Amino acid sequence: DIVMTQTPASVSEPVGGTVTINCQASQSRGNNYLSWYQQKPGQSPSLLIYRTSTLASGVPSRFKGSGSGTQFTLTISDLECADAATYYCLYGYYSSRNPDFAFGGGTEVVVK
Amino acid sequence: AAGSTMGAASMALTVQARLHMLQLTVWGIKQLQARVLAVERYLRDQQLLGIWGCSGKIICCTNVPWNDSWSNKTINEIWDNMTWMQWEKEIDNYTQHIYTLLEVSQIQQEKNEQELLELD
Amino acid sequence: AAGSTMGAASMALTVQARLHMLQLTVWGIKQLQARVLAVERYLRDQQLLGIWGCSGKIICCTNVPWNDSWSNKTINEIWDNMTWMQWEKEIDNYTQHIYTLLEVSQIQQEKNEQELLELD
Amino acid sequence: AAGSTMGAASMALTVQARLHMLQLTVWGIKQLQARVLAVERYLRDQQLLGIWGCSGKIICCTNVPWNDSWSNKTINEIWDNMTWMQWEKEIDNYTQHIYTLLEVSQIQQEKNEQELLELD
Amino acid sequence: AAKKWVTVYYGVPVWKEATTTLFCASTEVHNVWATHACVPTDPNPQEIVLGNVTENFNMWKNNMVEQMHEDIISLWDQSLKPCVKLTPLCVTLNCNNVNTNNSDWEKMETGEMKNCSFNVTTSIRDKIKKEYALFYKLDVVPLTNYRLINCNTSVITQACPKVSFEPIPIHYCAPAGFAILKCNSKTFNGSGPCTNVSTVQCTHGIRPVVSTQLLLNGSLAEEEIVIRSENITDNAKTIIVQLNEAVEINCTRPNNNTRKSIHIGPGRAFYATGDIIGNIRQAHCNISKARWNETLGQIVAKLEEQFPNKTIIFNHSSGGDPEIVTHSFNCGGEFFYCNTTPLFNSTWNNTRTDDYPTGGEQNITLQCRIKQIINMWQGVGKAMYAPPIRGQIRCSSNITGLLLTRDGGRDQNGTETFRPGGGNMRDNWRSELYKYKVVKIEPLGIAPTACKRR
Amino acid sequence: NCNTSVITQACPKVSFEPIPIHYCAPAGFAILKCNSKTFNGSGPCTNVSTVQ
Amino acid sequence: LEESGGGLVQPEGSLTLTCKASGFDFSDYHVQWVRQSPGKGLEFIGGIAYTGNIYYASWAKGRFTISKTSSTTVTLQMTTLTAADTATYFCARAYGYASAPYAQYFNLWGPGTLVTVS
Ligand SMILES: *[C@@H]1O[C@H](CO)[C@@H](O[C@@H]2O[C@H](CO)[C@@H](O[C@@H]3O[C@H](CO)[C@@H](O)[C@H](O[C@H]4O[C@H](CO)[C@@H](O)[C@H](O)[C@@H]4O)[C@@H]3O)[C@H](O)[C@H]2NC(C)=O)[C@H](O)[C@H]1NC(C)=O
Ligand SMILES: *[C@@H]1O[C@H](CO)[C@@H](O[C@@H]2O[C@H](CO)[C@@H](O[C@@H]3O[C@H](CO)[C@@H](O)[C@H](O)[C@@H]3O)[C@H](O)[C@H]2NC(C)=O)[C@H](O)[C@H]1NC(C)=O
Ligand SMILES: *[C@@H]1O[C@H](CO)[C@@H](O[C@@H]2O[C@H](CO)[C@@H](O)[C@H](O)[C@H]2NC(C)=O)[C@H](O)[C@H]1NC(C)=O
Ligand SMILES: *[C@@H]1O[C@H](CO)[C@@H](O[C@@H]2O[C@H](CO)[C@@H](O)[C@H](O)[C@H]2NC(C)=O)[C@H](O)[C@H]1NC(C)=O
Ligand SMILES: *[C@@H]1O[C@H](CO)[C@@H](O[C@@H]2O[C@H](CO)[C@@H](O)[C@H](O)[C@H]2NC(C)=O)[C@H](O)[C@H]1NC(C)=O
Ligand SMILES: *[C@@H]1O[C@H](CO)[C@@H](O[C@@H]2O[C@H](CO)[C@@H](O)[C@H](O)[C@H]2NC(C)=O)[C@H](O)[C@H]1NC(C)=O
Ligand SMILES: *[C@@H]1O[C@H](CO)[C@@H](O[C@@H]2O[C@H](CO)[C@@H](O)[C@H](O)[C@H]2NC(C)=O)[C@H](O)[C@H]1NC(C)=O
Ligand SMILES: *[C@@H]1O[C@H](CO)[C@@H](O[C@@H]2O[C@H](CO)[C@@H](O)[C@H](O)[C@H]2NC(C)=O)[C@H](O)[C@H]1NC(C)=O
Ligand SMILES: *[C@@H]1O[C@H](CO)[C@@H](O[C@@H]2O[C@H](CO)[C@@H](O)[C@H](O)[C@H]2NC(C)=O)[C@H](O)[C@H]1NC(C)=O
Ligand SMILES: *[C@@H]1O[C@H](CO)[C@@H](O[C@@H]2O[C@H](CO)[C@@H](O)[C@H](O)[C@H]2NC(C)=O)[C@H](O)[C@H]1NC(C)=O
Ligand SMILES: *[C@@H]1O[C@H](CO)[C@@H](O[C@@H]2O[C@H](CO)[C@@H](O)[C@H](O)[C@H]2NC(C)=O)[C@H](O)[C@H]1NC(C)=O
Ligand SMILES: *[C@@H]1O[C@H](CO)[C@@H](O[C@@H]2O[C@H](CO)[C@@H](O)[C@H](O)[C@H]2NC(C)=O)[C@H](O)[C@H]1NC(C)=O
Ligand SMILES: *[C@@H]1O[C@H](CO)[C@@H](O[C@@H]2O[C@H](CO)[C@@H](O)[C@H](O)[C@H]2NC(C)=O)[C@H](O)[C@H]1NC(C)=O
Ligand SMILES: *[C@@H]1O[C@H](CO)[C@@H](O[C@@H]2O[C@H](CO)[C@@H](O)[C@H](O)[C@H]2NC(C)=O)[C@H](O)[C@H]1NC(C)=O
Ligand SMILES: *[C@@H]1O[C@H](CO)[C@@H](O)[C@H](O)[C@H]1NC(C)=O
Ligand SMILES: *[C@@H]1O[C@H](CO)[C@@H](O)[C@H](O)[C@H]1NC(C)=O
Ligand SMILES: *[C@@H]1O[C@H](CO)[C@@H](O)[C@H](O)[C@H]1NC(C)=O
Ligand SMILES: *[C@@H]1O[C@H](CO)[C@@H](O)[C@H](O)[C@H]1NC(C)=O
Ligand SMILES: *[C@@H]1O[C@H](CO)[C@@H](O)[C@H](O)[C@H]1NC(C)=O
Ligand SMILES: *[C@@H]1O[C@H](CO)[C@@H](O)[C@H](O)[C@H]1NC(C)=O
Ligand SMILES: *[C@@H]1O[C@H](CO)[C@@H](O)[C@H](O)[C@H]1NC(C)=O
Ligand SMILES: *[C@@H]1O[C@H](CO)[C@@H](O)[C@H](O)[C@H]1NC(C)=O
Ligand SMILES: *[C@@H]1O[C@H](CO)[C@@H](O)[C@H](O)[C@H]1NC(C)=O
Ligand SMILES: *[C@@H]1O[C@H](CO)[C@@H](O)[C@H](O)[C@H]1NC(C)=O
Ligand SMILES: *[C@@H]1O[C@H](CO)[C@@H](O)[C@H](O)[C@H]1NC(C)=O
Ligand SMILES: *[C@@H]1O[C@H](CO)[C@@H](O)[C@H](O)[C@H]1NC(C)=O
Ligand SMILES: *[C@@H]1O[C@H](CO)[C@@H](O)[C@H](O)[C@H]1NC(C)=O
Ligand SMILES: *[C@@H]1O[C@H](CO)[C@@H](O)[C@H](O)[C@H]1NC(C)=O
Ligand SMILES: *[C@@H]1O[C@H](CO)[C@@H](O)[C@H](O)[C@H]1NC(C)=O
Repeated sequence: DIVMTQTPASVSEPVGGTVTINCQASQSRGNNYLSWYQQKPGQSPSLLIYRTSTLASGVPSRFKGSGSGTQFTLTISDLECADAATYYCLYGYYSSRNPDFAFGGGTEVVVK
Repeated sequence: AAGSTMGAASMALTVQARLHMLQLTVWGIKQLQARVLAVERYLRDQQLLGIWGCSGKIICCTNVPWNDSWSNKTINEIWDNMTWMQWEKEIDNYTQHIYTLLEVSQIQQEKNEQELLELD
Repeated sequence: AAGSTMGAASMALTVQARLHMLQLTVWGIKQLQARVLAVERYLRDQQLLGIWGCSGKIICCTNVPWNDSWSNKTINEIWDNMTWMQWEKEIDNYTQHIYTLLEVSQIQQEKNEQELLELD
Repeated sequence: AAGSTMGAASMALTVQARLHMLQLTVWGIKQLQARVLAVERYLRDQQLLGIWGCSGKIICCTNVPWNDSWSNKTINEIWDNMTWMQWEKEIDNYTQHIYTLLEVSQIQQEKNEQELLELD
Repeated sequence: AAKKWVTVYYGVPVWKEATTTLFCASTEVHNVWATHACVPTDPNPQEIVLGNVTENFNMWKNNMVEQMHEDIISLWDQSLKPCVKLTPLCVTLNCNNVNTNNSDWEKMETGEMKNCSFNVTTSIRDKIKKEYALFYKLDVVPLTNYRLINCNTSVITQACPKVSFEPIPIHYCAPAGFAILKCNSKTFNGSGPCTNVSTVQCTHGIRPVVSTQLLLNGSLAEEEIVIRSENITDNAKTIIVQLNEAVEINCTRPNNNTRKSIHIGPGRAFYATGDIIGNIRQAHCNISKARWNETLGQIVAKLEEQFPNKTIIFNHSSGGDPEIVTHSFNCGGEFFYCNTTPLFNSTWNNTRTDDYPTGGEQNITLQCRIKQIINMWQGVGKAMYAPPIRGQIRCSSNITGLLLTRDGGRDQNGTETFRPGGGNMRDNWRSELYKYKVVKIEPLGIAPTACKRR
Repeated sequence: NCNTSVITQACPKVSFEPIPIHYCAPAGFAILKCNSKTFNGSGPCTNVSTVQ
Repeated sequence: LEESGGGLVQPEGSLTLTCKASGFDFSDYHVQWVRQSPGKGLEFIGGIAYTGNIYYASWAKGRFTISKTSSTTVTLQMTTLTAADTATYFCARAYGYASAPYAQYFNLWGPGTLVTVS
């Protein structure tokens, strides 16, 4: 399997600042197999990023994704309190033999 | 019996109703002309019927009297006891007079009078 | 809902309604054929509607009964709960029978009976 | 006076109503284009009138109100005391709006409401 | 409670598959593919989305491809018709070599560019003059005496030297009464059922690009690389690989090649290669190594699923005439034939590319040759002579896809071999028109009602 | 002009005599003409008539 | 998309949850199941390919069955449940592609269904 690790956890920054999330995953098969989700407490997660470097429609110019094999980062350019959420990093590879799906544990980001 | 009264010989019927790349070859050019011509002939008749207010008709009734100078024979002498080809020859010289009358006033006035009646 | 009842998928709509010198070049010949063909297809449909007395109609009402051998389903089984493409396939073998009935008597008799009524 | 009211200069009249082998020669190709084009222009007008339910009309009456944003002049300011060419220029920017209104609902609803009324 | 009656509906949304004649839609360069005869396109070609419909598409049975094939041939020809036929040049050529030894590695000429003299009848029929021209090795054959290649058995016509061959997108448009359906499904793969269907009066523009091995300037896959085939198992079919990212290819013909005008008849001017100012060099193309490596890594993952466990082997063409077994493209009238051995250089395990050693090399080079006498479609249409175009020619293009074939598929060692093969140019156009189907509209329909006519 | 061009002999049966040619508009079109004595080839014209 | 069929189940009992394609026909889409227990992130359960191929997570270990039962209807069966399996279960969509590997990013997430064991 693939094991995804996320850090830092329990992130808390002042409103108007910036945040980055560091994600690790072994055996990457490329940067096109990784995505990010934004989950606010009480709801379903929503697609934020769908390719390491590409954001989902409706997503503002923050949450820029970047990375290289096994090394992924999400950057929040503007900590509006509207974005306080738990962010998840997802990896998967549909395959007839090796689906390889994994999520990290999520990173809580608090905007004060 | 509208199609049977005007002579027994009404059997031409409607063969005209029965009726790949456009390569400009010896036969191909002729095929093109045939298609273009079929359209032109169809429209000339349809346009004239449209002008007279007979566009949707097989037989259209009008408000223009027979006149009787064209032919002074009666209904049972013209409509019956006669073949359509003979008839068209008998009144051939009045074709334009009649067509003019079928449009002038008959469609033009009829429609302008309706325009006035429809204002009420 | 006449255009919505016969399946949700009625969205082909009317792309057919949406639709320099005639040089006979490689592309030019094809352009000519496209124009000639568009005219021919338009007229074939318009002429048939004209024959049935449906020339000015979107939907025309007739005096010919459904028969029910073509399809014995009811209005809420055919008109509703069905897509137009499925329907045309279901009664495809009756196309000529129905077209014949739409003209024969339905336009021909209707007009001859009117000719007689209009003599009064 | 429908053709006389809209300016004295209504004298263009209907020259458009007044209007051998297809050899593809220098003059012959041009003759072909002229015939094909005459058909296309005729049909574009006839089809539009057909859509509005004005196929057999010279003047057709509709159920769509004048709106008055297009022009707020009255009948004796527009219909009379004006030439048709001036008029077409005055409301040129509303051509598509008006054509859309002449079809939408005006023919479409009118026919669907009749379909319902004819079920009784 | 009521009788059913027959009613007629006009504007009924139904259709049937049909094949018809399509017309095209779109500076005094007389472009041959996109002539002034094209109608302009609609600035707002609104697409109509269909509802819950399905349709069956098959790119391998698509008559639009066949119709395009014939149009490209007819446009190539005709455009070249009112030009000089060069028959008078089919005479003995007395040829020798040129001195290429004027450190230009990867750019050196080796025994090509022959200096030929010939006896040609001048514009005056009783006068003969000796003329000189340089020829590419691939344009002549020995009988040292030489003749122009393909003179025997064919007529080589000089393109009129004002006419451009630059591809310009051409849109295909249905005649009114017809429409083109397109499959937008992400799962389509060129065949079978499609649930996301929409329709247009006209297709998107397609550049009438002619090439071999690599498909240039076509569309990219929307998101992920798609491998299409009529049949995966059948090694005789072409496998079309559509990339979701382009790979840049940059080609140069770095010579100051100045042309010469020779009168061989009454208004019939032959445009000769003239001579070279400066140091003569061979043509070449460069691609980015990193991009090629990423592209092939993704392609092997996809081919490996189709052919699991087995070793992926890429190889060079099988060998044969360097007209059809090499890469081919056209930049401004210069026809390039390039050696792609370095692109299909090797084999590897898993989906991990290998045998491309890490080093300072950034640009993979392909050595190229130039031909003036060419044969698009081999035996269909006429041979054409490409005038020289005054030197320093540079161009670049987007590799959008590859044409691969399987090398027999009889290797008993647990391997599969792919080569940059392919068939007729139909394969190139098929790869772009794959999503379209032509249907006819039949707006008059019949249904039961409860109304009755008075 | 032999050099640079092809000189073609007219077929010796063909006449070049000018014969009046009328230009005709396709139906749906018309040709307007200015009959003003003051026209001079340009600008406004008040005496206007039309022909096919 | 919406899920259904949650509620309380006893120890070692079972549930079947149903995800409905309310205007989102699963014809070219993959349907996947995930789980999120209280205070946790997301675990992956498995899913159905547009092709009909059914795959499972190492998280399920055979305790879950994934099946397309009709067009528009996908269900998740779960058995021999314990306290640790209390979670909100969700269905989500991913695009299918005409290919071999697929990115499978999620979209069209449903609201989720609570399953509790006690
Ligand atoms: C893939 O697409 C690319 C572009 O996206 C395309 O490359 C382009 O090719 C055209 C070929 O015509 C180049 O245009 C030439 O540019 C040079 C620049 O100096 C001009 O001198 C050329 O002029 C010729 O045409 C003139 C017309 O009057 C003549 O007067 C003159 O004497 C020349 O004959 C011409 O404009 C264009 O610049 C490139 N684009 C780039 C960015 O380089 C490529 O060819 C396509 N791929 C394939 C396989 O076709
Ligand atoms: C296409 O690819 C070839 C092959 O790489 C390119 O030629 C290479 O160009 C580089 C850059 O000039 C040369 O590297 C260095 O150049 C400097 C210039 O002063 C020199 O001082 C260094 O010692 C070194 O040579 C490289 O050597 C050269 N390769 C060869 C075989 O000569 C070419 O430029 C590329 N360009 C295009 C347009 O396709
Ligand atoms: C090809 O051959 C011709 C003649 O054999 C070369 O042209 C000669 O160039 C020299 C240079 O000084 C002149 O002095 C001669 O008078 C030229 N001869 C003629 C007939 O013009 C031409 O340069 C050769 N090309 C190459 C590449 O070697
Ligand atoms: C072009 O014509 C010349 C003569 O006008 C040819 O040169 C002669 O070739 C014959 C062949 O035996 C020799 O015997 C003569 O001595 C040559 N004359 C000269 C002046 O050299 C020449 O070979 C022809 N070239 C080609 C390519 O046909
Ligand atoms: C189903 O079809 C619709 C229409 O073909 C697709 O809608 C497109 O969605 C993309 C998303 O950015 C837009 O950019 C396009 O402009 C839309 N098309 C049109 C005509 O507006 C939809 O994406 C298709 N669904 C799938 C799964 O392919
Ligand atoms: C391209 O798509 C077609 C259509 O989905 C694939 O053909 C199917 O292949 C499966 C393999 O078991 C068959 O069970 C289906 O019945 C086939 N469908 C039809 C309509 O025949 C084809 O294999 C796909 N190509 C690739 C490379 O996957
Ligand atoms: C080859 O690919 C490049 C990008 O990889 C294309 O460049 C883009 O072209 C579009 C055209 O509108 C521009 O809007 C983008 O901004 C360009 N990208 C960049 C990075 O500048 C190029 O046009 C492609 N060539 C062909 C023939 O498709
Ligand atoms: C795709 O190509 C393969 C290869 O030819 C076809 O499979 C062969 O079918 C014939 C039928 O007689 C068998 O004798 C061969 O043994 C089969 N080959 C293999 C490797 O099994 C296959 O049927 C083609 N697919 C389609 C849809 O036509
Ligand atoms: C082909 O040429 C293009 C430009 O002519 C090269 O693209 C440039 O690449 C550099 C690399 O840093 C960029 O900084 C430039 O901005 C790019 N230019 C443009 C216009 O995008 C391209 O890399 C060359 N490709 C090859 C294989 O040589
Ligand atoms: C790439 O293709 C070449 C050409 O077919 C292969 O080389 C041949 O290998 C066979 C193996 O027995 C020899 O018998 C032939 O004589 C070789 N041909 C030549 C021209 O030497 C080569 O092995 C292929 N590449 C791979 C990885 O298999
Ligand atoms: C393409 O280039 C390769 C070299 O890059 C040519 O193959 C070489 O041919 C020479 C001839 O002696 C051999 O000594 C080399 O070992 C060969 N190298 C390789 C990699 O095989 C090849 O023939 C050229 N092909 C074409 C079509 O021009
Ligand atoms: C194809 O394989 C050959 C080796 O089999 C590669 O040749 C090497 O290329 C590097 C590039 O600088 C040189 O430094 C080595 O010295 C070359 N090795 C030999 C034996 O000559 C060749 O580059 C490969 N093609 C590609 C595109 O990588
Ligand atoms: C104004 O126009 C009318 C019509 O164009 C002109 O009438 C012409 O008058 C001459 C006088 O002999 C007649 O021979 C022509 O036959 C008339 N034309 C027509 C069509 O019948 C009138 O002359 C023009 N007025 C001016 C001042 O030019
Ligand atoms: C031909 O007629 C035109 C139109 O009447 C004349 O142009 C006018 O010239 C006067 C000279 O002052 C200007 O004031 C007008 O404004 C011009 N009219 C237009 C419409 O521009 C033209 O000069 C006449 N030619 C001759 C030789 O008199
Ligand atoms: C027929 O119409 C013409 C029109 O001038 C009229 O003069 C003639 O007297 C009419 N004939 C009869 C018999 O009334
Ligand atoms: C019609 O009038 C002519 C005038 O001579 C006459 O000879 C002819 O017999 C008349 N026909 C009828 C049917 O009265
Ligand atoms: C038809 O006209 C002729 C004229 O001689 C007459 O003899 C014959 O009886 C007429 N026929 C009928 C059916 O009136
Ligand atoms: C007028 O009509 C009669 C009908 O028989 C015909 O014989 C005569 O030749 C016609 N005259 C002209 C000038 O057409
Ligand atoms: C339909 O019309 C045909 C015409 O022959 C008739 O035989 C048939 O019985 C009719 N069908 C029904 C169900 O009445
Ligand atoms: C129509 O008649 C056929 C005859 O077998 C019958 O099977 C079918 O169920 C009938 N359909 C309806 C709607 O009654
Ligand atoms: C008759 O109509 C039915 C309707 O489904 C169709 O299935 C059948 O193939 C048709 N038969 C013929 C001969 O057209
Ligand atoms: C004309 O129709 C438009 C349609 O939106 C409407 O907004 C406008 O107010 C109408 N004009 C008048 C004067 O009623
Ligand atoms: C129409 O409305 C405009 C708005 O300014 C006004 O100026 C104009 O005089 C009005 N015309 C009429 C006929 O009322
Ligand atoms: C709108 O109509 C008026 C009427 O005179 C015209 O002057 C104006 O130029 C038109 N505007 C546009 C954009 O067509
Ligand atoms: C597809 O079918 C569903 C069934 O509920 C319907 O709601 C939907 O509107 C249909 N699609 C379209 C485009 O109407
Ligand atoms: C054309 O001439 C070349 C010269 O060698 C020869 O090899 C070739 O076979 C000839 N073509 C034919 C069809 O004989
Ligand atoms: C890949 O490497 C493994 C190492 O054990 C080997 O077993 C396998 O056969 C190799 N596969 C290929 C395609 O060479
Ligand atoms: C190709 O990409 C893979 C990805 O890991 C990399 O490991 C390998 O070194 C790359 N090869 C080249 C030649 O860049
Ligand atoms: C054609 O030949 C004549 C003969 O003197 C010459 O003057 C003229 O310049 C030649 N034409 C050209 C374009 O050289």
